[PDB]
Amino acid sequence: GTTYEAETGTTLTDAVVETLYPGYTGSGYVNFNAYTNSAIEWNAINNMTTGTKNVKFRYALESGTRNLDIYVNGTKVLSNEPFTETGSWSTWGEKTIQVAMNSGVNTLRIVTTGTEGPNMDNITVTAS
Ligand SMILES: [Ca+2]
Ligand SMILES: [Ca+2]
Repeated sequence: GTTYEAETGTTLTDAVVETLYPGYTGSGYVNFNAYTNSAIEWNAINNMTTGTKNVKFRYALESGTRNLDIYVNGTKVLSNEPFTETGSWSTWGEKTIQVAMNSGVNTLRIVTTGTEGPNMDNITVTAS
């Protein structure tokens, strides 16, 4: 698998890099600021093969469920995917989705749709 930090190699839309809550990997995590249309886009996810991939998000969410649209290569492939609470802003949980990606370089973008977002540490991409 390959781990891609949320805070580096990404384009942020109404979302900022923060370090307030400890336990993140790399240099920080991404805090989504807007309830709708905050986004993190990974511009350079690089895969060995075309097929189903496990994308495992490491994130924190004190309480409640926050839903995100998920796009792969500009196309929306998940609609309001639920991210459930970890219990505390310094409890970093994991959520794994299964999505199709191509071999070579891909984009992945996650977007708030009404419930804002979890604080997003990183993703790890492995072949399913
Ligand atoms: Ca936020
Ligand atoms: Ca991070």
